[PDB]
Amino acid sequence: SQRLVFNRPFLMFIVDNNILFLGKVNRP
Amino acid sequence: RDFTFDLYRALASAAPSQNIFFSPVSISMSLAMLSLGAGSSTKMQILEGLGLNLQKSSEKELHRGFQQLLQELNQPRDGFQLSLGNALFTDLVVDLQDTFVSAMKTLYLADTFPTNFRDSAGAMKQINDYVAKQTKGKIVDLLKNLDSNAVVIMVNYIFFKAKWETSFNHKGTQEQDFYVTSETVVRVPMMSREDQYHYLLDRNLSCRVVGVPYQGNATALFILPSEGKMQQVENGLSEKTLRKWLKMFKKRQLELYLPKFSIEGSYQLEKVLPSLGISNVFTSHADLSGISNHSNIQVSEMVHKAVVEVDESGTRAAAATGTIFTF
Repeated sequence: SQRLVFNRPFLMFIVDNNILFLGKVNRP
Repeated sequence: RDFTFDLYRALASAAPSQNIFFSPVSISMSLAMLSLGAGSSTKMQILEGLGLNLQKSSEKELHRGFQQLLQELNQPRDGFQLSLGNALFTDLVVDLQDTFVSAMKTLYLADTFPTNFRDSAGAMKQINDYVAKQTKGKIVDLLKNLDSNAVVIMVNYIFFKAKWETSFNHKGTQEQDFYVTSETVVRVPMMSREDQYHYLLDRNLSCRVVGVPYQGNATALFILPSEGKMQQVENGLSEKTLRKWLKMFKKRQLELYLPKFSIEGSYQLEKVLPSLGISNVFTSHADLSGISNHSNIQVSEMVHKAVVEVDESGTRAAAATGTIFTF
């Protein structure tokens, strides 16, 4: 298994045949 | 013109290194409703800002599409929760056009409530309580220090709650360093789960894309730009890019580490939308003859508030957009 860590700013999309929410987690 | 992503970029540019979070559908739906009572250049800017061409058929399809979406959501979701709604709060002094009210009720299933805007405190309580109720307590105090010259406030709300198809094990969550920058580090609870995931290495924009499914048809997409490439990824965001990611996804085994987090976004869209060419509606030259024949009617502001909570069990997200009209 490939190790993938989200420990840098990342984007998040919540989708369902439409883009319900969109954002950037810069400072959790 | 790409509404969702041109808006994203405007927000990102207005607040560098800050969290960004909003609901594209909440805002687009609000702008679509606003166009119902707009005319001439004011309406043109709104439709073009949404990404439509000059074809009348495109305008009809815009509303038909949203009406279909709202009607579809009247059916119980399968595996999760998704609510989307609209409401008009109007003062008794205000005289709305018959056609606008009818279109709002028929196309957008809008609720219509009388409001005494002279009582600013009471108006805020009425509307904020409504928004809080519709968002199950997630969007509180949407309106703050209300103008008092307000005559109509159009509200759109959206509420989403879903469990991950496969939850993260709480025993797999440990504190780890999160690098806001190479020099700015913050401690965060890092969740983890080894499993098969839809994955793509985008060498064009230089980012890794991972899809994490919710119970039901919805899914979350997390994008991790390569070191130093966040700006590059942001510049490349588009409807086409999203379509590409979703269709090119391949299954791969990953030991995924994702932070447990909660972020939010609070915006005064009237200061941002002009960046997308939508400006007249916020001026004294606004053509809102479709909503009221009363003189000097314009949108003073369009406030948006959105919040999201991501944890081991799933995600809760909500947002509301309040479009305020004044005389």
